[PDB]
Amino acid sequence: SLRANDAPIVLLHGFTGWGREEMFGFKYWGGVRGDIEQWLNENGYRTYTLAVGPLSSNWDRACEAYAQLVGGTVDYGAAHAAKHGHARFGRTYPGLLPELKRGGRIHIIAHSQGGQNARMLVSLLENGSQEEREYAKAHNVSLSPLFEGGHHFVLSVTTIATPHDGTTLVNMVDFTDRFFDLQKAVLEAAAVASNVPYTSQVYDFKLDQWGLRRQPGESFDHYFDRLKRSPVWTSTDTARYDLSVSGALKLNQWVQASPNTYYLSFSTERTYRGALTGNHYPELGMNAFSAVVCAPFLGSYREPTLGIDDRWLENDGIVNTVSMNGPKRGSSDRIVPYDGTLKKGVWNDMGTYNVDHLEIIGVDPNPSFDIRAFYLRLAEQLASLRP
Ligand SMILES: [Ca+2]
Ligand SMILES: [Zn+2]
Repeated sequence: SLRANDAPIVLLHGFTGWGREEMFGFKYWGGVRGDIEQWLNENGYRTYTLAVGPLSSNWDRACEAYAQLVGGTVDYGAAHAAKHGHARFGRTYPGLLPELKRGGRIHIIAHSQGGQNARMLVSLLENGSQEEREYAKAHNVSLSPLFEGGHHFVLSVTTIATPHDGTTLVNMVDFTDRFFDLQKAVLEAAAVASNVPYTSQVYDFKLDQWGLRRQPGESFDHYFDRLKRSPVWTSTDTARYDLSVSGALKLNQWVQASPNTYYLSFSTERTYRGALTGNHYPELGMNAFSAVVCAPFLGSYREPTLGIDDRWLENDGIVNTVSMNGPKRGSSDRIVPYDGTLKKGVWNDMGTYNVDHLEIIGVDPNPSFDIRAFYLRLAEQLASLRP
C-alpha cells in the first residue's frame, strides 16, 4: 500500500534484550538471521532500537523508554519510587528522537513483555499518573512531563508474541531457576558464556534504580543467582509480576487502548494437539530450551477456576497463544480480526504464525520462516497507516 506517514520505527525487546553495542553486536532483533533494524533502514524504513531493563516492571521500562526517546534522565516518579523503594532517577540519555517534543511520532514494534511496555507508555503519555501529580504537589518536588498527561507521539503499537493476559509458565514450581536458565540459553545463542566473569558488561540489566550491577569477578551464573534473591525478582515492581496471569490482569485494568493509536497483534504457536487428553507438545524445530523446559508445562498446565482451560494450552514455547491477540482478562479494549483495513483505537489481530518465541526475532533458526519478508511487509503496512 502507498506510504501515508513518515513516522520512524522503534524496536522494543521482551524480558530478555540489549542495545546494539551490547552482546558483542549479536542483535536481539535478528539474532542468527542478521540485523532487522539494518533490513528496514536499507529498504527506506528508518528504524531505531530501544534498550530498557529486561527484568524491570513495565512501569520502569515506560519511564526508561520515554527518556531514551525524547532525551533526559529516566524519571520513575517520586511517588512510585517511595512506594517500591528504588531511586526516583535512572540513567541519562541524549534522546533518539527529540522531535517527538515538537510533533514527530513513532511506530513501536514490540516482542514478548515489550508489548505490555509499549501499551503502558501510550497510557502514560495520554493520561499520565494522578498519583504522581498528587505527590509532586504534596511534597513540593518536580514532575516528569510523562506523568502530566496530554502528550502523544505513538501512531501505532505492534505486539509480537506478547503475554497480554500473562503466561502460565510463571506458575511453574521452579520458574525462578528455569527462567534464569532461559536467560543463559539466550546468552549461549549469543555465543556468550554464563561461567566467565567478563570485565566489560556484555549484557547490562540497567538495574541502576535498584543499585544492582554485575561486579568485577562476577559470572552471569553467580549474578543471576544473586538477582533471584534481589528486589527485581522478589517485588511486585518487576517483569516477573507483570508477566504472571495476575500481573497482566492488574495491568489490563488500568492500561487501555488510546483512540489516537493503531494496535496490531501478531500471535505465535509452535505446538501439536496430543491424542491422549488434548495436551499441547513442542513441534519439531522449537528452540531446544523451550521444547524441553517450558512447552511441555505450558501445554498441560490447567486452572479451571482462573479460566485457564484448553484455549491456554497452545503456546510459542514461552507464551500461551490465546494471551497474544490483545488484552482480555481485565480489559474493555476491543479485538477485531484483520479485514484488510487497520483501525485506530483497537487491536488488529493480524493472525497466528507457525513460529516460536525466539524464531520470530531470529534468536533461533527456522529456514521455513522468511524473517526478512515478515518484518518488511509489516514496515510497509505501518508506513501505509493514515496519521
Ligand atoms: Ca527453530
Ligand atoms: Zn519501579
